[PDB]
Amino acid sequence: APPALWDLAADKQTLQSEQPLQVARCTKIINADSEDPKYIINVKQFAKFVVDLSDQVAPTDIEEGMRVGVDRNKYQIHIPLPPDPT
Amino acid sequence: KIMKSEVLRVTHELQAMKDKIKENSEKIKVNKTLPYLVSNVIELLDVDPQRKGKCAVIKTSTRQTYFLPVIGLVDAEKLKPGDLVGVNKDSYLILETLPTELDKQIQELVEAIVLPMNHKEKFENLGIQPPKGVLMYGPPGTGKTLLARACAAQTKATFLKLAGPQLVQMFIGDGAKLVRDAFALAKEKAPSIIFIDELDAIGTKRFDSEKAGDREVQRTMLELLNQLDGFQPNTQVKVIAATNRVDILDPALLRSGRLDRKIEFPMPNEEARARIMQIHSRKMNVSPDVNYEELARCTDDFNGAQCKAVCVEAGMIALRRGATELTHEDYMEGILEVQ
Amino acid sequence: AVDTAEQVYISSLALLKMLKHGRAGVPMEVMGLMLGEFVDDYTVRVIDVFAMPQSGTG
Repeated sequence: APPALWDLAADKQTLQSEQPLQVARCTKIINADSEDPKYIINVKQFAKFVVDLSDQVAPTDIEEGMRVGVDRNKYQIHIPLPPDPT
Repeated sequence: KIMKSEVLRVTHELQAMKDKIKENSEKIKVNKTLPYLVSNVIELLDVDPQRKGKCAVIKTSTRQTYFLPVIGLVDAEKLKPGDLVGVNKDSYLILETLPTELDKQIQELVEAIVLPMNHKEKFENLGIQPPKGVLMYGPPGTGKTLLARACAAQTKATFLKLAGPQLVQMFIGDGAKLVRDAFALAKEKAPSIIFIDELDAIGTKRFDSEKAGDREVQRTMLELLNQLDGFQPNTQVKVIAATNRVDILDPALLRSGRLDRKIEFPMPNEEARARIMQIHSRKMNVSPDVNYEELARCTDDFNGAQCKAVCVEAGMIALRRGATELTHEDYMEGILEVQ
Repeated sequence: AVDTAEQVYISSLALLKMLKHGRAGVPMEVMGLMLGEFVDDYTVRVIDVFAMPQSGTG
C-alpha cells in the first residue's frame, strides 16, 4: 500500500493517457517482404495477415522476422520494440 | 461529309465516359486498398443448370470454409489453386492474387537460359524449341558443384539451392511438395536458376522391388519427369542436373525437355586442371613460377572442394613463409598436406 | 452552465430508412446523416434521412 500511494495519486493522468499506446495485436511477426508497401505478416494463431506500413516507422528499420507492435484497429505498425530468457 | 457529322456526338459520349469513369474507377483505391488477412483458394468448377455455372472453394487461415463464386477483375494467371489472394473484411471477394512462395564454360550455360527468353523471334521464324536439360557428368575432379554453382552466380539471374538431401525428406509426400514449390518459385516467380547434383546415386533401378528408397526418389524424380514430359510448355525455368559418376545412369532421360545436352567432361588432365584451376586462380596473386605441371599432375581423385581446400592450405603456410605472393611448391605442399 | 429535458422525436421516415438501411447494413462500417429543424431548446425533430456510400476505411 505505501508503494501504491504515490502511484495511486499519480494514476490521475493514466485516464488521459489511456487512449494512446492501446495498440496490441499479440505482437505478430512478419515473414518476408516482396514489395515495399505490402508486408506479409503471420500471427501466432496460424493466421497470415497483410497490411501496409505506417508513417511512424521507417522502412529501413524493418527486419526479417522481427517482433514489433502493431495496431488491432488500424492494423498499422505504431512503434517497434527491441525484444529475455536465461 | 454531312453523314460523317454524327461522329462528333460519339466522340463527346466517349470523352464524357472517360470523364465519368474517374469516380467509380477512383473508389478502387479506397475499397481494394489492402487484404488484411490471407486465405487459400481451391478451384472447383460448378454448374448452375446468362445463368452460367462458376464457383470456387475458399479456405481461410483460421480454418473456416465459406462460399463464394469466381469474381474479380480480368484474370490471366489466376484461377489456379494458390494462396495469398485479396480479401476484404467480410465480403470475402477476390481482388488481387499474388504468388505466396567461369572460363572453360560460358557458352552452353548462358545460351541455354537466354535463348528460350530472348531468341523467341528465331523460334517463331524457325519453329524450333531449345534444349532444356544439360548434364554436366563425367569423372570427378572438375568441381562441377562449386564451379557450376559459381557460374550460376555468374549468370546474374536468380539462383535457388537444391541438392539431394533437400528433396529427400523424412516423411512421405513432401518430395512432390518441394517439386511444386521449386515450380512455385521457379515456375511461378521470376526465372531462376536451379542446379542439382549427384543424380546418379538416386537414379538406381533395382530388380527386387521390396526395399529401395531410391525408387521413391524415382517416384518424386520420375514425377518431375512426368511434369516435364507430360507438360509440353517447358519454356520456363529448366532443370540442370549433374552426376559425379556414370555407373547407374537413368535411361529415361532421353528427351528434349529432359537432359539432352549431355556434355562429357573427362578426367581433369593438365589441360582441364589448368582450366578449372586457372578459374580458381584467375584473380589471386599468382607468382610467375607456377608451371602447374607437378601440382596439376598430383591432383588425382581430388574434387573441386578438395582442390579448393588445397588452395586454402596453400593460403595457410604462405603467411609464415615470408613471401606475400603464393608460390609454386605451396600447391603440391597442400596436396601432400591433405593427403 | 444550463441543461434541460430533451426528447428525440422519431417519425416513420427515419424508422423505415433505418429498416432498409439495416437490410443493406453489411458488416462493413456504414455512414449516414440525419436532418431536421430546431424549433426550441429541448425538442428535436428528424424528417430527412439518407444513406452514404460505403468505403474501405469505414
